[PDB]
Amino acid sequence: SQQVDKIKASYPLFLDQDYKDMLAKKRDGFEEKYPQDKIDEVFQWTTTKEYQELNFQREALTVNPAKACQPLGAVLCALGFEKTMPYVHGSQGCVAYFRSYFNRHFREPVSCVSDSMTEDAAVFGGQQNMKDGLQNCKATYKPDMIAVSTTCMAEVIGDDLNAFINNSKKEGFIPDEFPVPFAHTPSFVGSHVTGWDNMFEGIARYFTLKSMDDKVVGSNKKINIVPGFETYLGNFRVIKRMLSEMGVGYSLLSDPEEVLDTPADGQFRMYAGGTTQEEMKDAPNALNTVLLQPWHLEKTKKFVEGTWKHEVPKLNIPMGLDWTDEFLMKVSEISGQPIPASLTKERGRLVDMMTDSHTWLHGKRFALWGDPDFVMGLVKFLLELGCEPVHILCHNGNKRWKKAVDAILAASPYGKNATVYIGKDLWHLRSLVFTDKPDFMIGNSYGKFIQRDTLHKGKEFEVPLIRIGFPIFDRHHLHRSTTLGYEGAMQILTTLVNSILERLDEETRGMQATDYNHDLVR
Amino acid sequence: MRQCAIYGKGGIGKSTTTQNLVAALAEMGKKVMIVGCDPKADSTRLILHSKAQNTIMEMAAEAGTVEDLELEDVLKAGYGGVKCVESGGPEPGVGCAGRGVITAINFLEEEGAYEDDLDFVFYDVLGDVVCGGFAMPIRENKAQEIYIVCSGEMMAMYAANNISKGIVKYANSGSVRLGGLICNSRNTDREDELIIALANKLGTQMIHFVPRDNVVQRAEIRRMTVIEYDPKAKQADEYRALARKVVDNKLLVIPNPITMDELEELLMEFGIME
Amino acid sequence: ATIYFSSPLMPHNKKVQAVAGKRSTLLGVAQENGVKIPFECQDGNCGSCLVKITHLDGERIKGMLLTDKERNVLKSVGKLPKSEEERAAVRDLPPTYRLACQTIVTDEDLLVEFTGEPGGA
Amino acid sequence: MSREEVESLIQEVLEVYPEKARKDRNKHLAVNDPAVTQSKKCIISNKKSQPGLMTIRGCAYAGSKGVVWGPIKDMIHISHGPVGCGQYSRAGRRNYYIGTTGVNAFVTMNFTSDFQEKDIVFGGDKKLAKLIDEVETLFPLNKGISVQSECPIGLIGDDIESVSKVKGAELSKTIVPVRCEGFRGVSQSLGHHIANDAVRDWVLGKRDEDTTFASTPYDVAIIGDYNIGGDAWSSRILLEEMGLRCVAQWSGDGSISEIELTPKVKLNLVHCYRSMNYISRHMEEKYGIPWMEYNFFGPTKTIESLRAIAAKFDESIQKKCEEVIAKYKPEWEAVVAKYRPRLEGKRVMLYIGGLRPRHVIGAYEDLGMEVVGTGYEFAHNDDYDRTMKEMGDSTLLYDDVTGYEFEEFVKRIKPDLIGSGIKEKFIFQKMGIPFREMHSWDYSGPYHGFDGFAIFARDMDMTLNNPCWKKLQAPWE
Ligand SMILES: Nc1ncnc2c1ncn2[C@@H]1O[C@H](COP(=O)(O)OP(=O)(O)O)[C@@H](O)[C@H]1O
Ligand code: ICS
Ligand code: CLF
Ligand code: SF4
Ligand code: FES
Ligand SMILES: [Fe+3]
Ligand SMILES: [Mg+2]
Repeated sequence: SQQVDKIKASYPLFLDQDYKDMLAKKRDGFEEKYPQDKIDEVFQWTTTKEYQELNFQREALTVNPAKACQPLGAVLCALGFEKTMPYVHGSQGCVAYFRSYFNRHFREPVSCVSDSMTEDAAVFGGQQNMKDGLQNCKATYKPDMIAVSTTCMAEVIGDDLNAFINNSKKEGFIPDEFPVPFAHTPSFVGSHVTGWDNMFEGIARYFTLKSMDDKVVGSNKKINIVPGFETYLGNFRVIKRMLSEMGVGYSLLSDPEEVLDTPADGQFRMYAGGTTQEEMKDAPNALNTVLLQPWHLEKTKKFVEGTWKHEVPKLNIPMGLDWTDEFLMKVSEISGQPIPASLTKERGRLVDMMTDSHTWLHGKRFALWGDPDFVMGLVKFLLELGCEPVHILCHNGNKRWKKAVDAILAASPYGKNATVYIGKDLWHLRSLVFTDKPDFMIGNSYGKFIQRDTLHKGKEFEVPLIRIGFPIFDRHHLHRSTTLGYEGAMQILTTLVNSILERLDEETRGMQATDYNHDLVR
Repeated sequence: MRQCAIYGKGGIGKSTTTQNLVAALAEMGKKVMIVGCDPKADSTRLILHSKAQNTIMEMAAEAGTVEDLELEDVLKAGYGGVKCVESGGPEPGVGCAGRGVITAINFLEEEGAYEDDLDFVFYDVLGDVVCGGFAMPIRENKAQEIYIVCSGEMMAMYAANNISKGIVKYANSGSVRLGGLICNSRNTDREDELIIALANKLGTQMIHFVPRDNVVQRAEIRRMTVIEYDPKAKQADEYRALARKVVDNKLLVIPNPITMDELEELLMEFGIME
Repeated sequence: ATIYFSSPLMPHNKKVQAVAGKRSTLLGVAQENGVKIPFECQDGNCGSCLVKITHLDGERIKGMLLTDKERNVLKSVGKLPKSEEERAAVRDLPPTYRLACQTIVTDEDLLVEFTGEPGGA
Repeated sequence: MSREEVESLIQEVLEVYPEKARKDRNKHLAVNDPAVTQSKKCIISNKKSQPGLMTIRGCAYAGSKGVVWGPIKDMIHISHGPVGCGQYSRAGRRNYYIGTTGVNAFVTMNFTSDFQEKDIVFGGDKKLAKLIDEVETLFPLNKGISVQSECPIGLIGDDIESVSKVKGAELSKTIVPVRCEGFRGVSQSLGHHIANDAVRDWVLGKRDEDTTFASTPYDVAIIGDYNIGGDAWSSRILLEEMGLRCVAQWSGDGSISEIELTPKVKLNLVHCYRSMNYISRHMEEKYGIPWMEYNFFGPTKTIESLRAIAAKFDESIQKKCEEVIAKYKPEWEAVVAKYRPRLEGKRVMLYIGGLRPRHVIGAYEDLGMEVVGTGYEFAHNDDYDRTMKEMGDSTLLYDDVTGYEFEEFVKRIKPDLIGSGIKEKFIFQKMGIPFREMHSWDYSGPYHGFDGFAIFARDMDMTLNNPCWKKLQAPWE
């Protein structure tokens, strides 16, 4: 039954009495559902601490992973180039899933192609698939360069990329002068950030390996910026603005903001902006090269140090106050350009914000997860805010990263009750937040279910989720936010303090029960 | 629309006599089809004037598969009346050597190259061993009439006997019948009445006895048929006569296979072998 | 998966258990088990490994993809009737004839016959 | 209209492709002729996608785990292999259900084997066994386990059948090993077939002895309804109001007990013929269970299917069906009266996976829209024979359409509404053309029955007649 005036969505149409009766009949008749008290008992058992001990004894089962395979990062890195297409030498399912994932996250068109092999190539290799895919892509979508990544199956079959590409260019399939950089991206090693790093290193090696005779460091008076795996266009914007406000010649490399954000004006642009090929060819002439995310840019670090002869600074990712200041120090000392007064005013605005919101930010307990450098930046910023990070998880973090985060936690008196986990998944976070309740979690959309679980135990045990990281699916246009720099710290502080105040307002809204604290001014 | 096939030992002038028969058939207002199943693609050399016709399977493999093959790319009409197609063969030791005939003929019916303008279709099949693709035109009843090329050499007779056994085995499947025997002549004594006697004991008729002549080698250097080279040559008139008896041949019989010993007895009684 | 290899060349049909879904095809399981099926190419075009496949357990029939190369080679030998082609194209059902180097092992019991001759008599 | 314009359009679109791609793609575009019964002479389907053409098809793992096995709630599904495959398929499909997550239901959770380099080098059989044991210890309530193989499992040659049998014997639990490697098959159709075969060869055979269930001359099993946004619940309440008893639901809100009890059902109602025709055929052959296709999209199709459904039982079911029709008539009459004038005359093109292009033409036509173009990613020839009649003359039909192609046809045709997936929603939304997600109902629904028909009409009026579509061009341009 549906009233024409009040058309009703599935919620709450399925809350009608007749639908409830039919669902009850089905469950009692044919689902053979276990008794409800048994379900509640098992839920309470999963809440308990011995279940946490059993959960931490896991070595073969991963429940709710917080990472993606390398070709996703490879595609994200490849999309950062001008008139460029990502070509994943593998099965079409991989490309379909990457495109669906990025369409869900960024809510913008994403272009990616594959050779879509089958049993034929599984038994006899996919050299022919390479040839047809390359020539078809060139004839159809007219790119200026095709960046080739690989899936798991192409790596397992031992498919090499250089030989097949050379044979395709030799047999007249594609022009011999067409830039076609490649990289090996196995899905069983590392995570998406490692794939981004591999793709970037492959492109840099294709473009700047056979022409190192005439390259002189510092010739063009320019700095190279490598952003790494980034899903925040605002980070690119703040980097560009901060460097432009400082009067420094900068070369952002693999930057996809222009293609990941295009104006709707009646026509669809498959290609939009990007780093030109000359910029990569002119990269070794730069004075230096800084990496925005060092802990997932190690292979490209080795390449840039051993080939471009650039003294890469030991810089941490520009989140918070201290590390942004260090980044500005390094940029100033490399370029020789003094810090403008506008940056000082913005930093002072940050200090004013932290002073204003310290009365609420202090003493709060946070469980956070995400990519390693994002996680470490958030931990540092929380430590500068008087917060108390209780549960730190990085699914794709190594032992050295754990040692570094341990060192940074030992440097502040607010890291006393902090524990760092690597190789853990979101089920371990659910167990941790159930046994040792934090005040909030900081993570992507996948944690929203954990909150739900807490809400079953009770309102006093429910812990809310603030969405920072990747991927964010249940909120719209939050990918536009800024995280790095003073502006990013500004936005993070605003979001955190507003979530805290919203939680307090929701708790103190009971009428004649808890509304005595429902203050107008906070 | 009659379909015929040259069966016989290699090197007995199958391709050359066949092609001269085609040249003779072209001029009296007849449109004819030529395809050669010989692994060497020399069955269409003289008509097409090409150095070597690109066979069906070579450019099918280069183009990926036979689906991506165009009829016009293999259906070349060197002369106006006649078109020329080559079946081809695999590399030695790579599968059965007759599947090229399978693919060629299947593609030919698939694209319908047998439509509304055919008077004769003529195939040149290697008759040394009848098996797989070589035995195929006997089997699916594609070639109604079969003609055997032979000489005075004993292996030619043995090959003709194997052809007779093959057609006898598949007589009930269709209208595959032996239309006669044609025998080229080497410079050896007591030849024509020999093949006449083989036909007599075979239950079949002797079509024509084509001799060895000098004009053939000159045509080979020329890469045009004798009738196209020298229409006044006596060999050209011989080929024309052969063609007109092929067109005017009426009897098509079920052959009788002949044992080894009786063949040997004929061979000793003629003295071709001791 | 159980495989039963039968041939006039073999005095006795050989039974042996195989792992379903291995990247190595029935060609591999033929080589490791001392059964000789003529093999004459590494690109799957010769067709000399043509074999008769029978699924004894009719209920346990597994869908599979008949690739274009196997389809065209089966046309080249001629062991592909029109009805079998249409059935494989629509219902994704295996044909009676297969190529040993292009057939994947499925989790069931199978009987494979050959004459020891290359595909095409 | 303008059929000549259509084939000239497809000629002018196909020129950019090379000779191989052009020749192959020319077989996959056609102009509909309703008089054609065998589509094999007009359209070619179920073929491999041309490499490097931005295809939309998925993998067999998507067709099996993300489509068939996933909706089942009381079983735990293990993505055997690397991490990306399950992660990109985690809760991306709105197969609704009732239950508690992590305790008795595990639909929206990701179980993966977490393969690494040593797992590829040495094997994953022992790791799979340890994982099964750990699943049993961490999750006692679950009724069963399925193991969905991914590309590396098939490529490295692990024996998941043997470990499944051994662990099932040891723990007295149903373990279903399914081989849905992404390279297997050209699209999700082989994933559907593999999932169906695994269901047939494990669950159906798991119990044949039981007869303890009390049957009724009115047992009907829903087949191929995945409760996308609640579709299966609306279909089920419509069925139960008619006087039947729904025993099994495959697989949205589907339970393993219903799957096992399904062979004790008098009549099978197949919703998605493509995804679940194999099991229907196997059931009809073995248990002698009659099955038939029904459509619940739009009032006309719903009424026709309901009448045909009641035609297979006694007169009481027919009387109840007439009562239900009379009861629900005014609701959809009012919906039509409200929304048809705003919706009359608009032209729409569609592109959905399988049987959805043909199922929803009735709903579009009831509201005054007409379909000018349609097609499928992975439908076979039988679906095309079924759908040629339902489309008007001189309309567009396409299979495995590419991004460039689809963009050119939409540019030339210029429709008013387009229904397709997420991967095209934003490439078409920037061209100023309204677009509806036809897979997930755009986080809305359901669309089945009259209750879902109301949602369908509301959403379509909402999307098509929106002010935002009038402001794509700047006033100073
Ligand atoms: N009437 C003839 N006079 C002279 N030589 C001939 C005659 N017919 C055939 N030959 C010779 O027989 C040889 C066989 O040629 P061809 O037919 O191409 O090979 P095959 O007999 O194996 O098909 C040729 O080199 C040709 O010179
Ligand atoms: S199962 Fe199939 S792609 Fe038949 S894989 Fe896909 S819930 Fe589509 S056109 Mo998503 S063959 Fe169902 C489908 Fe249709 S997931 Fe749903 S909408 S009716
Ligand atoms: S076609 Fe299908 S979905 Fe694709 S991989 Fe293959 S089974 Fe899977 Fe998952 S893990 Fe990542 S995304 Fe692939 S590259 Fe290796
Ligand atoms: S049938 Fe004849 S052509 Fe074929 S492989 Fe055997 S001997 Fe060779
Ligand atoms: S070995 Fe040649 S086709 Fe199998
Ligand atoms: Fe957008
Ligand atoms: Mg010759």
